[PDB]
Amino acid sequence: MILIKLGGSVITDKSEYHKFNKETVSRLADEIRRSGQDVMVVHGAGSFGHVIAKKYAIQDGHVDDGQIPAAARIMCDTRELSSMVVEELLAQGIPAVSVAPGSCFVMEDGKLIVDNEEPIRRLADLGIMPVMFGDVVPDRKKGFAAVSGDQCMEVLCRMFDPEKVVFVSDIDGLYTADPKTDKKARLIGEVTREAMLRMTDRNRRCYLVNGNAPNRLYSLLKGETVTCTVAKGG
Amino acid sequence: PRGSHMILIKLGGSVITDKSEYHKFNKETVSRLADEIRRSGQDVMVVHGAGSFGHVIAKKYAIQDGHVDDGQIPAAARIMCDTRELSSMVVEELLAQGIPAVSVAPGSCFVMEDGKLIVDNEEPIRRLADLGIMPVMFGDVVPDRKKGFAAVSGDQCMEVLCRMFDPEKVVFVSDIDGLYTADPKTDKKARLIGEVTRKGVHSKMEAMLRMTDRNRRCYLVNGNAPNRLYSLLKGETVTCTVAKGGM
Ligand SMILES: Nc1ncnc2c1ncn2[C@@H]1O[C@H](COP(=O)(O)OP(=O)(O)O)[C@@H](O)[C@H]1O
Ligand SMILES: Nc1ncnc2c1ncn2[C@@H]1O[C@H](COP(=O)(O)OP(=O)(O)O)[C@@H](O)[C@H]1O
Ligand SMILES: CCCC/C(C)=C/COP(=O)(O)OP(=O)(O)O
Ligand SMILES: CCCC/C(C)=C/COP(=O)(O)O
Repeated sequence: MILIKLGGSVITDKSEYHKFNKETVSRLADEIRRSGQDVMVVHGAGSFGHVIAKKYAIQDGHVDDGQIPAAARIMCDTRELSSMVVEELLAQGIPAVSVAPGSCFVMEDGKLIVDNEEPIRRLADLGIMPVMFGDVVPDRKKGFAAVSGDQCMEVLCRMFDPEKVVFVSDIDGLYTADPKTDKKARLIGEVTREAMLRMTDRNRRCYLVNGNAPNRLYSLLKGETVTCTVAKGG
Repeated sequence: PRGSHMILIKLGGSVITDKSEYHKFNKETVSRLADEIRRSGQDVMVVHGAGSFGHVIAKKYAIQDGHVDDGQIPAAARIMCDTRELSSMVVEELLAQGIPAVSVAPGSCFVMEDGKLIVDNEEPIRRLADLGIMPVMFGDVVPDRKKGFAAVSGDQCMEVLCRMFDPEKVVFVSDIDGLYTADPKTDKKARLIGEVTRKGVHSKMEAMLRMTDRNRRCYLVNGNAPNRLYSLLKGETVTCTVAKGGM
């Protein structure tokens, strides 16, 4: 099994609120289907969550009552975005269903707690891929807290033990600095010296590939070599 | 428990969707129903059905029969996507009326067993309601502990939330003035049952009293009639079917 995260940087326009990149997700879902590999797809929120959370300081928790309608607005936006991603997967013959973390799990000390793993495992047993995503989750100490797609990878990595982990973003890989502001940073090949090291072991290798490059995710899922950042270690 | 003055409402699929055409959302009804809910000012928790967003495909692929062949797996995932997309449109109407709510799909967090919806983890639903974000459940394809997948109903989703929060009132919004002795669209001779107390109209009368006691009552009001849902929530008496007494 290969755990993939369709990051918000490719599936959405992180600078334009509520903007869905339909042609990108449609191509990425087609590349996943053409690879023929058993996968579990996660995706981020992008502008379907980050734009409103920053305006209302959702990352700070339940500060005042003015954040309650904004938190529900983000929750509705993330669930709406997941429907569009699932629609692209269903059109490519990939049964999947949206699993909102804010509707089934809780958060505490910055971690997503999965007290009941049965329905998620039963969904994967039916061939209907459970699709978690970045969302606002009820917090046990801060009222509510935001979970990212990265932690959803960490939770699903320890639960299903995938053979490979893939992070899909709008960058060819990890650089020494921001490649959009610093145009001198080099592409870092290996990683042994982010959180890609917490989901790798003896054989599991984490990858960071550019979803904006066509057929790059397809070749990476097929075992061929592509431009990316590979992580290894314990 | 906590919701001492809560009113439990079902926006049935016959009034929020057009069950004659697949994947059709009644925009003006849900917008009017949500506005009627807001104008009442009562603390409420909304559940809705699937209607044409689930019944059309479930009948064609026999989802009620369970996982018999692999051909129903893409059909089940399509129903789950349709019910989630419909729940977004309902929540989108509640957010416009100033009522913070979030979709809580049962098929993505719960399991079923021989027709019974199992809710082992009550923390997320209880935490959302306490925060002010109304958890919204609905009919959906739910993984079954024996039959692969099963179909949960909006009526069944209310039975879980009624025993979870112990609400003060229960309202069932449908496309009918109330419970009749027969089908009102077929039997032009059937009469309306005003009060349901002591005795498939037998199973329908028995289902309403299961969510009633000495104080809490169950109502079956018409959602296609404007201002009818708003009048009941404030305490006015309208054309409906009330269940009182409990069991
Ligand atoms: N050292 C770095 N290497 C690569 N990208 C970086 C680096 N530092 C900052 N970035 C920025 O982070 C962005 C990718 O992260 P992000 O878009 O948040 O991931 P996600 O796909 O989860 O949205 C890139 O657009 C890039 O501009
Ligand atoms: N005894 C009865 N009394 C009232 N309506 C009935 C009866 N038997 C069948 N019906 C039919 O059931 C329909 C509503 O049921 P349904 O749409 O399943 O409820 P909901 O959509 O709220 O789940 C009505 O259109 C009505 O014609
Ligand atoms: C305080 C954040 C609130 C917004 C939110 C739910 C974000 C999801 O996290 P995430 O998956 O990393 O988004 P993205 O990096 O893929 O765009
Ligand atoms: C899961 C299969 C689809 C049928 C369904 C959702 C029935 C329950 O909806 P409803 O009767 O409107 O409450």
